[PDB]
Amino acid sequence: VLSYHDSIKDAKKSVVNISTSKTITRANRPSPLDDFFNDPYFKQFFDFDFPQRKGKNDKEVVSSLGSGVIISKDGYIVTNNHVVDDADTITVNLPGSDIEYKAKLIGKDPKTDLAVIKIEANNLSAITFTNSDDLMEGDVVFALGNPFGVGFSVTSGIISALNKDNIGLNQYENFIQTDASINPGNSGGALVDSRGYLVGINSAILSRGGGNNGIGFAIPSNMVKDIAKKLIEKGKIDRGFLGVTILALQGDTKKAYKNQEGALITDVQKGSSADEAGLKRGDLVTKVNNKVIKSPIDLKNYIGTLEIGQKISLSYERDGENKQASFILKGEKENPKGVQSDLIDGLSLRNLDPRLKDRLQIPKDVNGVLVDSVKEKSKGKNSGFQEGDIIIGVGQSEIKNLKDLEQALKQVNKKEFTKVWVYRNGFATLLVLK
Amino acid sequence: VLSYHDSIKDAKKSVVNISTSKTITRANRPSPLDDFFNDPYFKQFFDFDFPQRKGKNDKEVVSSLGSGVIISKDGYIVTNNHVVDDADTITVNLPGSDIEYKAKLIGKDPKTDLAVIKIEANNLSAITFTNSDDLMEGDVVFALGNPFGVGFSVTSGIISALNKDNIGLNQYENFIQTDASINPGNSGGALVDSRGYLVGINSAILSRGGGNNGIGFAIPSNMVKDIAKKLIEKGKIDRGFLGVTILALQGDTKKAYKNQEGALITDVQKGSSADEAGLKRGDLVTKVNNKVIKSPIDLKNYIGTLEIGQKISLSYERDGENKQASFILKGEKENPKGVQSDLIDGLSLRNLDPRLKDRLQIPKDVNGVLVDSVKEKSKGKNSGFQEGDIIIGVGQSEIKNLKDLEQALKQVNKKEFTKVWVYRNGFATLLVLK
Amino acid sequence: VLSYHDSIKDAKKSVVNISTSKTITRANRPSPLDDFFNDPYFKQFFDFDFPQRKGKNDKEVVSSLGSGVIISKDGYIVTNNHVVDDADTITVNLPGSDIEYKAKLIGKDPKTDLAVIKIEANNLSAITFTNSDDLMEGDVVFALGNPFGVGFSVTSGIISALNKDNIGLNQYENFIQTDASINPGNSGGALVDSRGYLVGINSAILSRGGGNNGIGFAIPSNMVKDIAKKLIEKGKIDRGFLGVTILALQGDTKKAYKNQEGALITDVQKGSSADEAGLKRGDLVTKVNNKVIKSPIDLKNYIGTLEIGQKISLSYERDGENKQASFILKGEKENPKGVQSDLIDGLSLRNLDPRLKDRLQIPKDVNGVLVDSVKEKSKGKNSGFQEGDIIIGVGQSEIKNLKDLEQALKQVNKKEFTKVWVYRNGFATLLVLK
Repeated sequence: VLSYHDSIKDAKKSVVNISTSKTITRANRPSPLDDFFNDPYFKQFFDFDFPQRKGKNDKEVVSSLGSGVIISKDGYIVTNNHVVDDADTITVNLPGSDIEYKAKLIGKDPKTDLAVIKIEANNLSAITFTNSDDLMEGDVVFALGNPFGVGFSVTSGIISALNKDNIGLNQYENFIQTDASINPGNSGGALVDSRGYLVGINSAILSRGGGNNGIGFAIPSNMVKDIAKKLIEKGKIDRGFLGVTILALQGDTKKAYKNQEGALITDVQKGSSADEAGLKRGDLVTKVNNKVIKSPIDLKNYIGTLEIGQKISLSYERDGENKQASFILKGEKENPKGVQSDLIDGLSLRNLDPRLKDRLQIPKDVNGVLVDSVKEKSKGKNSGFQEGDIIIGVGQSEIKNLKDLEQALKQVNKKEFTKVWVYRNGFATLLVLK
Repeated sequence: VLSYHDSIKDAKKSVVNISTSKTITRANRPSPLDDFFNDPYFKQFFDFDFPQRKGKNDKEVVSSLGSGVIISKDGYIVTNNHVVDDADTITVNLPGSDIEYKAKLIGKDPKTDLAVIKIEANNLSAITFTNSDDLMEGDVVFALGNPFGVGFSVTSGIISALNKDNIGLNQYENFIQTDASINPGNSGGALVDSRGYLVGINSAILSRGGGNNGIGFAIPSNMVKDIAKKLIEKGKIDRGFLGVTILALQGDTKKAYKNQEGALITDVQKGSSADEAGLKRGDLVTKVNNKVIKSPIDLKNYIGTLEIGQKISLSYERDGENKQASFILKGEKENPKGVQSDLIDGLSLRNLDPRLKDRLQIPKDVNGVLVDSVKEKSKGKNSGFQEGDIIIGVGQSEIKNLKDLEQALKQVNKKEFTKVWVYRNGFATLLVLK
Repeated sequence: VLSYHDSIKDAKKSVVNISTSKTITRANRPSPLDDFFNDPYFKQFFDFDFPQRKGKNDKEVVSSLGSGVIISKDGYIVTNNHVVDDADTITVNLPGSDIEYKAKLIGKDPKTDLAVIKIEANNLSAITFTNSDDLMEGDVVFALGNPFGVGFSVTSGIISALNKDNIGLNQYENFIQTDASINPGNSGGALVDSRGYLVGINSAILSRGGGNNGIGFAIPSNMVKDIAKKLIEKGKIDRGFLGVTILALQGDTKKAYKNQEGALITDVQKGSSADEAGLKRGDLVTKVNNKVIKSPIDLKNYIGTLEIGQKISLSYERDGENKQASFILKGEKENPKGVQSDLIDGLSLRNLDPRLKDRLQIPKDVNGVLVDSVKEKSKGKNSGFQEGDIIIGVGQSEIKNLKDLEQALKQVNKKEFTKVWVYRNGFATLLVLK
């Protein structure tokens, strides 16, 4: 007979079930979903009244169930922090040895949502940690933990997606997808490859009944490697940022922003390291000295893997022109004021109640800002806006003064183009600014 | 590592994702269901507030999200018709080249629910369009497209049921069925064999919330291959009929109707191409010039795949002889009228309120139709019916006259046997009319 | 092509579909859930309005729908009891033969919820009954029958859990699990190995949507093998017991109760075949002559595969010493009463309201039981309990007299340690009795 138990024999020696007595399970508390209340038996079941009364799965209310992986022979375990929030007596149960000591939280971060914990025994297994990004889609894998109280279990699968954020279960995310039947209680148990080496970790699943419908998510194993090291070596993680807001370059933005390529600065968050290194609006982020940028979630989760105060000679372009300049890693809590202008670009413009005829007898249609002149480079002249125009609406939405221009012009480096409405000598026309 | 990415590889460049901008998304409007309503975040998620705001999945109410297949190098895409119903500005994402043109809707048919659509670029992919019906159950397949908007993501699995109607997603059906995980947004997307060739087109799934639960359905490629052609040729498909209600031959119906075999005409829609070809009731449809019949979904779907005014020399049998005249392909809209028979054949029956003693003083029990003669070949004569009985009942249901008699004696060829109740020279028997 | 249709050929030849017609479907009536209602179509769909009307799958209100297996060439089929509860006119549709007879129920046992039924024809197949316990996690299998009324469909998978109770669908349980997708109506249908031999029988599935979401459940084929012989033999099965209460030995029980290894008797159910074989409380059950015990679910389900009145020369131990004596298979309804001592072991206690100064005026903290002596072996003197104490409560719970004392000192053999509350000359201590 062919079986792939052969992974399953050793994989349990690393992948723990977790017993988790906590006086406060208030982070891993269910939200007001209309679930199997009114006849709640053993947790995460569905069946009717059956003879085995309470005791088997109950403690999840003033304790928690979960899974973890012992990363090193030092007996340091990893699991998801929602599983280990309020870490009093985080008892474990290792399938393949049945041992039941308290574990000692060494350190956590709720942003990456991850923890490292010393279990107090010796001759504890490590895990062959390998790289989550040698993967292709279609690669075979085994995903592991204790699903919904059955005991320790493993489901055979393939990858069906790579390196996915837009998920934000907490704050920093790069998930990889398998089709494998996995549940909560596999919360912190592993995803290994077909050779039984560590490639990601389970936490959560897109599905309708909490148990799998095709769409299991693992964290990267490379992510947890450096995350665990930072949670060991100071007992937490400490990020800054480049003090920024960011998007990806979109296809129509690209030609409109003169066919440079990288992540779109939306707004540089003033006087942070971005600004001081001379990054601006209409610029694009291209590369960290270790890591390549195209998207907003690239810088976010790369900085979810960098620490305080080190300088970074980051590469960036504007228009057609690259610089590499020197930026301190400066967070949201780290920013001291700065400049940007790129559809207010030599716009000499000012407030009105103008001194000419004739339109009508209401300020509604004539407060805004009047154009003194328009720089040749400004996307306005690309697009047919001229000196002696009057701006009344900016992205269809209307304005009364310079403040409410400069507020909508601070949202333009978030628009491929702008639907301005510009009154002239007599009529208001519609333009398409890029 | 063994990975069947190799299919995945070229199937993205044929199996499209759809930026289906249309202003009336109201033919695929969500049914009034208790889903994740009042607080739905991104469409087709389950989740509580995560850091990423709106801007990734929301457009599906003034657009749609889907998948399709470029069949020939013309760039003739096919997808579901319901994805493109009201087809205004249907623009594309071709996974792996990102080409955001609109496509011309060349034509759509809402009975099969499929449409042919020219994408206005070049070097656009064929697909290797093999037979769905050379498939057996257990054969290995991949399942393709974009599930719930996660982007282009594939699965692989096996066939667990074949060549099926009784699903009624539209008006013409013959789906084949896999375990592999597929959701909404794979709507119109491919099912390819282990070798990478098109054996079917995914349109729906038997699940409990739209994430796959082992039961996904793809239209056979061989039906889409003649659908797409009739829609390339004139922008629509025109289907006929034989003018004939139809069923499968049930098991006692074989032995009652003397051991013929074929699809059971339940009642002829009168004087049609069936009737003028000799097809009556008590008759069984066996074969179209090209296609073999035992059930009514055979004749239905074979007519689905044929167009008007041609003469089909179809074969049928009655009692114990098989005949071969010729039928026009004549619609429900097309049918002159007709002759019927069965359990009234050469019977002589007329109305009553009788002139003999005795019974009772209420008409409920004695109105009906009386029996002058019963033909010897007739089913009544198989089954305990006599001359000088009075029919009161025609299958546990009662009659006041010839009309409600001859109406149930139209429904007797929807029966294996009939429970007539028949008042005799003094008492009401009950009988078994094979 | 590689496909495992090879087993799917001869499996259908024994794995029946059933059209279980009876007037009383009132055991397999739906329970009040928010499953689909007010809008039903065909049973176990989810789908909106389809052009295939009532007639396909209504009947399971006034019939059952299920699966089974023809065991032997004698025509003897095996299925759930709940499928044939009130076996009126149990009609069959064996796939690939269609022989629409009634079957004759030979016998049933609701306890295992298993049947044996004769189908009344000739040349009927068998099934290759192999061992369910030469088995392992991860071996390849197939799961079979009628998944929601479709015909004969088969899925394929790997074993994900072994020999289990705590599922409780009836009264006796030793199920095995695989991921492979099975629905009610596979009720009574099979699980066969990768060579086509019978290893398991699916009854139900711990799903979220009633169709399989990952967690099917097969009673072992070596359990239904002898069950079937006891059902052929006489139409029913006869279960005794050994007239007892049992649990598995907990780890700190192990160490307190002197490091013996078996199933923990919790309370001997008094003058059974246990007590009159010398078996006591705090004695561990090690081996039945044919079946080795470590848990209660052992002895339960071994009784679940054993008949009346035979004498069973069973192994038990006390503290460090093994005995083997003989035990009749005596029911819950078969036991003359009784011998009982454990943390009352030499405890010479009596009722009080006691004649010394001073404490308080309310009886609430001084009614209880006074301790005249404590024998040296008592887990009391292992743990701090002395003579002249006063027991006021036994594991937090307060006692008023000898009767309430002894109710709780009967349940201590359901504990590893007890937190007795014992008043002394002036104060009350809490203790930890092992």
